Amino acid sequence: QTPLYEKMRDYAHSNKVQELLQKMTADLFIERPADPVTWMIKWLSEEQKR
Amino acid sequence: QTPLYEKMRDYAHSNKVQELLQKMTADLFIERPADPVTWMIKWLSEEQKR
Amino acid sequence: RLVSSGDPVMREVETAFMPWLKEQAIGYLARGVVARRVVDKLVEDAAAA
Amino acid sequence: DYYEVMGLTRSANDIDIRRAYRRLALKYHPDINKDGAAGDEFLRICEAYEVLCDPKTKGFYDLY
Repeated sequence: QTPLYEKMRDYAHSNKVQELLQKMTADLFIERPADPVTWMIKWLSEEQKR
Repeated sequence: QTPLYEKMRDYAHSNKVQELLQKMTADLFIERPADPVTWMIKWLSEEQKR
Repeated sequence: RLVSSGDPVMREVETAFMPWLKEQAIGYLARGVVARRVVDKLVEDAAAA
Repeated sequence: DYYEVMGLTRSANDIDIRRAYRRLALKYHPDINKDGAAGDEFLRICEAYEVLCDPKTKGFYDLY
């Protein structure tokens, strides 16, 4: 519970990153690519365009 | 029901995806960027080489 | 996992404070050396007297 | 989870668990339900009721 740990928890539990992670993992467990490294790249590229 | 969950549990609790996601999240928390999506694009780009 | 590997904020600041203690010790040792030299000069003058 | 597989909610009573297991394990038993996606379902039904029919294990699971 050092100020770093608390700061990390605040960032980890923030809205942006947590909803983005939830969305990405849901989509990834839908499509189920046998090479998630590249599918993540294309998915994030198309998301960033908006 | 069991079949829909099992198809996703078997995928997500397999090594490639899980220890990709854990390292990605760890580095994301360490870096603390303003906009996570382009940072994940970058990280996946220079991790695709490995 | 991230807290297992890595820091207690206290020891890191205490280690940062240590250089100052070392410098003060060096200064005190220099003072002692000066005192010893003064005593030697005093002994020489005592023999002359 | 051990709860959603039975269909119950986190605040289910004891009679609630009895009834849920009753219907779900008379719908998926191998001798009654001939075949389908009923292999894992029956096993998780049995495991969930076994975990949730004993207060010590039930509470230890509920906290963790």
